[PDB]
Amino acid sequence: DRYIRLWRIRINDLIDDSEEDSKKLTLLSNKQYKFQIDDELRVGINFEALIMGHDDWISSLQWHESRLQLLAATADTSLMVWEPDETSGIWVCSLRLGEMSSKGASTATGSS
Amino acid sequence: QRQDLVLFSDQSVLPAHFFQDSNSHNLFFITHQSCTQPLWMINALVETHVLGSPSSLNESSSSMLPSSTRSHAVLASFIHEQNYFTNSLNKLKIPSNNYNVLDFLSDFIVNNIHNKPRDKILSDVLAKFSAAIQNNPTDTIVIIEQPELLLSLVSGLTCSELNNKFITPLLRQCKVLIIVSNSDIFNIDEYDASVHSSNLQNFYKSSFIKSMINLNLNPLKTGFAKDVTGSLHVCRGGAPIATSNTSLHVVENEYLYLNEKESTKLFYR
Amino acid sequence: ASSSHNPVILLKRILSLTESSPFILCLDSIAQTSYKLIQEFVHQSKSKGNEYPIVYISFETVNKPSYCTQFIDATQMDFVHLVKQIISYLPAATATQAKKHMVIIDSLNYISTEYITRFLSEIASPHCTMVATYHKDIKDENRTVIPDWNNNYPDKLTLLQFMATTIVDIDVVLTGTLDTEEVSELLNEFRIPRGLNNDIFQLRLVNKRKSGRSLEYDFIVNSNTHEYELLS
Amino acid sequence: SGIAVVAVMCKPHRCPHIAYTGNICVYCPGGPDSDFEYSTQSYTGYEPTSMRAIRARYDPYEQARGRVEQLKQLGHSIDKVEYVLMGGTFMSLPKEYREDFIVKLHNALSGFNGNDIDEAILYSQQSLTKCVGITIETRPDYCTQTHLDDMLKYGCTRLEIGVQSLYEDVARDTNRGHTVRSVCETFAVSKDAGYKVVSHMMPDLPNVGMERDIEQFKEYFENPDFRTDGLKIYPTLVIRGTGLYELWKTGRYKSYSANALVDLVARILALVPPWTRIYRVQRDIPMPLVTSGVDNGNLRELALARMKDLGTTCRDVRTREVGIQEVHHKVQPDQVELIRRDYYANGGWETFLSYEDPKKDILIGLLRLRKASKKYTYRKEFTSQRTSIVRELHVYGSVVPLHSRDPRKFQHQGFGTLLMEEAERIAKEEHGSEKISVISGVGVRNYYGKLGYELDGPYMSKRI
Amino acid sequence: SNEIYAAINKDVLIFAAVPSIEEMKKGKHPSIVCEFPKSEFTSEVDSLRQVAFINDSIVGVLLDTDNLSRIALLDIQDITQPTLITIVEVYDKIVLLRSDFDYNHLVYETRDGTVCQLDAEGQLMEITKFPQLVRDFRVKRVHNTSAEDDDNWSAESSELVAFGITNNGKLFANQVLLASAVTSLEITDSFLLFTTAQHNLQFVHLNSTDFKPLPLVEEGVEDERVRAIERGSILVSVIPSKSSVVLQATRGNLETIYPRIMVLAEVRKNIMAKRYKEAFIVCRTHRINLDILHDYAPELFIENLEVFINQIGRVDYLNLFISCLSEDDVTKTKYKETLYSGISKSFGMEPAPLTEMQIYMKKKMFDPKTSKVNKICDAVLNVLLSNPEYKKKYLQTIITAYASQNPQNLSAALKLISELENSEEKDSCVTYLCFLQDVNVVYKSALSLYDVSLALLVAQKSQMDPREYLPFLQELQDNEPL
Ligand code: SF4
Repeated sequence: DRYIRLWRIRINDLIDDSEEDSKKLTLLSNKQYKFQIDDELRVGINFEALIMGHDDWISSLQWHESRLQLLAATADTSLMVWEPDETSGIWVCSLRLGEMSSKGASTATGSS
Repeated sequence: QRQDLVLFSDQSVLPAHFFQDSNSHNLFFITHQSCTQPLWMINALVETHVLGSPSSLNESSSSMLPSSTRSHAVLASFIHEQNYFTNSLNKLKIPSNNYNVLDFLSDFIVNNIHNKPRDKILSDVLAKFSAAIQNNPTDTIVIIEQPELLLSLVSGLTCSELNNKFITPLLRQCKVLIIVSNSDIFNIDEYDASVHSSNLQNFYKSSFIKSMINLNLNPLKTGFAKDVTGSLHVCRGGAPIATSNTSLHVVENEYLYLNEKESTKLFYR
Repeated sequence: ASSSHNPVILLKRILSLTESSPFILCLDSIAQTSYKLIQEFVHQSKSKGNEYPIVYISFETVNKPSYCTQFIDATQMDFVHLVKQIISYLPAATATQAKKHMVIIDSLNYISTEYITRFLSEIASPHCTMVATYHKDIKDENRTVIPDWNNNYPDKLTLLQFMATTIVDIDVVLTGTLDTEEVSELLNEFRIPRGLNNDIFQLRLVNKRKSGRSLEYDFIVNSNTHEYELLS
Repeated sequence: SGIAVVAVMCKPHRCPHIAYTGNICVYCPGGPDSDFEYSTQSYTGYEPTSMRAIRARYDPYEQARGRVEQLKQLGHSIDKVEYVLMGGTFMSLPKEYREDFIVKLHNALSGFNGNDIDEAILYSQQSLTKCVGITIETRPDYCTQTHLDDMLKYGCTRLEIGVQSLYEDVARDTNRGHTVRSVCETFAVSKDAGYKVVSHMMPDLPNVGMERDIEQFKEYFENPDFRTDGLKIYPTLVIRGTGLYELWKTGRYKSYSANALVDLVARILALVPPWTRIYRVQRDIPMPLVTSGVDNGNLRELALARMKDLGTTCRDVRTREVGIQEVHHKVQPDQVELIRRDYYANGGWETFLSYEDPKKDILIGLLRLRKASKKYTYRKEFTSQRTSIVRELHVYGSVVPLHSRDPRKFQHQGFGTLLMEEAERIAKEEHGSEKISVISGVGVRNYYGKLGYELDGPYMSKRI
Repeated sequence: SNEIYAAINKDVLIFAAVPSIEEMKKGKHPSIVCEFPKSEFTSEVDSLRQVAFINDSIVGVLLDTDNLSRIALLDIQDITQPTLITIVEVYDKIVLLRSDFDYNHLVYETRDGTVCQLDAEGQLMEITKFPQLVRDFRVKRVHNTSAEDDDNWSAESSELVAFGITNNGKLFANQVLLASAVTSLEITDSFLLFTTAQHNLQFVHLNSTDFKPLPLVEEGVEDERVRAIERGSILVSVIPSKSSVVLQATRGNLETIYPRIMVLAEVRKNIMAKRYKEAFIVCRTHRINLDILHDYAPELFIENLEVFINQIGRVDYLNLFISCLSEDDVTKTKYKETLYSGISKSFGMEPAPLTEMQIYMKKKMFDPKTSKVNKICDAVLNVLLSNPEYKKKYLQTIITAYASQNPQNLSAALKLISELENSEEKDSCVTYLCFLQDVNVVYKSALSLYDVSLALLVAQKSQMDPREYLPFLQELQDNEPL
């Protein structure tokens, strides 16, 4: 569906609270998935952010080592590097590679 | 497939009691597109008046010779001649002795109408029928064929004088009148007869006002086919029915007709 | 004001000659002939009881009208005679206190325009009521008049609309599968389709009053039960 | 909504029926041997689809993906697409080519990247952007049982086998390699498998008169052999490069005028049985290269004026369709009734059910059912007991408004269930069947799996 | 009984028989049993032309000499030479021959235009003469009752009526002219069907005697007098048991249709017997307006709603029908009894919808005590709410009843929703309520019933801004109840 989404996961003693036994407005899409894995370990998972802005289906997502960045490849040969936005909180693509227009071996219009 | 030909409420084409009622008059108006000819309808009318049935369409035509019948029939025309009338209508076997046939074409043009006063011409052409019908007064039917052509013959004649000098006296003297004509003047492509040629169309409109029934034979639309020739329309004329019975009126229907070897067929879409 | 508070009442007063009208004109055509209105006159003007001589002056009609009491054939008279052998049957302009009769003219299209006004001058009296129909589909003869640049005078239609005190227009109500465009077309090339010349018809009424503007309305008239319905 | 037709092209080749006759059939234009030589037969290569195919060097993946993306970007959103193949005789090509072609055409939409066509179709069943069938063009000589099994495995739903005539001299004089009578057995074997079958006709041909043209169509519609579910009428137009232009050059050929052809079309349209869909009397032609014939862009636009002057207007499916939703709902419809017709066609009894307005003759939904015979069935599914097949379900009754108290907020979503249970009633009572089966595209294998039908082979069946 | 068949070869007659209809439906091919020669009872007279049956026990044959045309009769027996009974001596020539409408006697036509009826024991009585020679005819027993739509129950005597059609195709009663050109005719109990030369299927309800010519053909009928049919299609058979008519096309394929009149007769008959399941199926499967269930008899439903609920056990069926309700009389606009009341009148005159601006007077007229919808809703509500078990089976019906009014009591619907022990069941009820009505007003009522969870649960589907429902509850959730 051309969209990329994120999910945060926490171990016990750091799981987000006030979902239970507190008068707060629970939204439809902000449900928290908690699970008691065993007698001593419970994990809480929540949704964080929505990333979009692509031209075709995603094909490859790869992590990094020294940054909170991801590499996104599409079916249009375009390459994007997604980085966090310390100003707006919603991640914005850092670098855009592959502006050459080429579809197949014979190129008429567009790229593929 | 075939359907009956009915033209009145009494389920009869030509009622007999029409001839039995005194102090009455009636007029029929028939128009045919000049790409076709209504002769196959004149024949049916004559047979149904004399023999009492349509003797070519709904009935067989093997004894078609109505000569010396208790009834009578008078036909007069300008388009053709006495020779054509005799030879053809006898080859069509239209009667002779209980019958009258009138030409106004052969030898009539040559200085018998030309270069003579108009009043004498009109008086004599009226007197021809005024004397030819004295014999049998109340068991005849008379049909005139395309009389408007005479308008173009007389030097400078309008519709009014011809109508009041020829048509109305004929219907006043005779019981029933049938007038048949053609309508090419209304069918000139991309030309308007209403510009300056309205004199002839005045005659058509006047006749349709005076008529009681209106019979229309018209050609097919855009193309030409094999199994069908034309369309037949029946309509109520201008004048009302001068009968004496009250339930009488006219049926209202349209036919599709095919003609081939003098044999005609009528049916519905 | 306090008179003729309903249009139907006005129409019935006109029809039955309750209020005198020196001249009334009716327009028709081929799409709907105008001999039903004479039946309307006969039926409505008999409730008040007008058996007074209903003269039927005729120019073209072959048959003798039963609903009328007189019959005159004018295919042999000139203008002066035509005026003269009508003043006898009619209450001519004598006997300043007298009755009124009915006049029915079969056709107006056969009379030359040159005498039109005079035909309404020698006869116009408070004793007579002229009724005549006008066919609009016959274009008159104009070779004799020679309408050149120096021989001019108005046409028949305008004079008829001017010297009239009441005007009624006749039309046939469309019932089946025919509309005005194709109807007028087929009439132009003379095919005369089914759906014409019925008894149920429609009228347009224009009534003129002294020192004022006329009134214009519409009506639906049936020729079977002699009942009316004003335009909605 | 979002019904989509995406045409594809196959690589150029030669139909082998030339081998025993010498050349292509006379009316076939272009071809590899012609001057174009980069184009499949019966196509000059100047069509827009030809342009899009050439730039991709005749590859199905690129053509399909590009056309789908273009259609999506134009402004319509697609979730239901039907593929159609064109050019020559696709079945002649070797084994691996057809398998790879089909796998690519399914993986283009499924998003799958595998092989082993069974797995590809299995994944395509559970995919978005569902596929509603394929339309394969093939010849009588290649419709044997092995090939039919191949097509059933691929996912095809309807064929189109041309005949072009019923006379016997035309087959040899047009260099087409099959006798006319064999097409009847081809129809017989094909129909029992559930394949909707459509044909072709061409009115004017050499040494054919207007009469013979009339009664060939009359015999086609009357004879219980040539009753098929569709038709296409191709008026004969003479392209310079065809074998037809040589006849005109040598003076051995002449055509009809305009009046004769319009009269013929008018007569023909006044005979169509009410269960056949006249596809295109106004077909699509290479315009400027024609040398003989008449204009064909508005033949029916004048034929309609002809039937309005003679009566008995057309009665095909196309003119009577109201559509899925609000095509002619500007006026509230009239009395709705169920009309059921039965006919004998190709050694079997078949039933046509429809929901129609009888006063004005419109169409809302239709269904076809066939009672399997014993002299033509060969499938191991149909050779175990009596059975019946729903050859086609068609529901334009997805209409929201209607006449006679339409469902308020349910809006005919159960309308199709009426017809399904109606079919099951006569399957249980009249046919006396013990199993009922329905054929459908792989993408819609769930709209029928809710009513209880279970999967066996390429079929959706349930017992009684 | 459709188990005996007779076929005539030359000089011999063959009778075949089957045990039962069910056996024929099972696969038992018909069995030929009787073979009877000619010299046994006739001694080689000239002709052997026709044959007919009477109530499964009398077989009639026509034997023709040069001019005499005797009718041989046989009372049937078993396989051992059924005995001869009296053959009569007739002094005329027979043209047509049939049976009677109930398989009791025989009727036949002479070569002059006279139809006569004979009995199975040599009792003869002349019937009628025809105005014109005909090609087909049918004898029917017209009830001599007096009621115009036959609302009597004494079952008065009946009389024999023999119709006829000429070779030209003019339908004739005993002596009554009908439509000018037709091509078919079929008669069953109180029903006549005929197709004109314009090929329109026209119906005649046999009420009583004194027939009159049918009116001129016109466009459309509100009742079921006139229906449009395909060209060339003559009639084949009529099956009123299933309300069907089967006909033959011109190219040689069968067709079957279901005109509205016989389906309406079936549904009325089902109504009369207090059976509210079969009538529902018939009225639904043929797209018949569901209001006719009791709009033709309101009091019966007002007294029998308690069994109407029990007979139809499908919750969805009841929800559909109650949501399928209007206020007009479907007995006057769609299903008039003019299907069989009155004869020789003007035709339907296909109606037109009302102009929009002239319907609002009824809207402003509305009060709860006038509309059928509100009284029906109150009846079903008080019937259902008299037992908690019935509530726990038709809560959907109760919600539909609440929502099927102009003064909708959605507050009561949410009150009923509130008491469930389940959360997803309340969700299903909320979704169903949102189907029929705008989410905006539902949210208004949720606010107006003084609760917090219901308001947000409805607002989930409101498709409004987050800021519409965040601060309002973020303030409301906290303070004191007052
Ligand atoms: S069979 Fe088809 S591809 Fe082959 S020559 Fe004929 S039209 Fe062309």
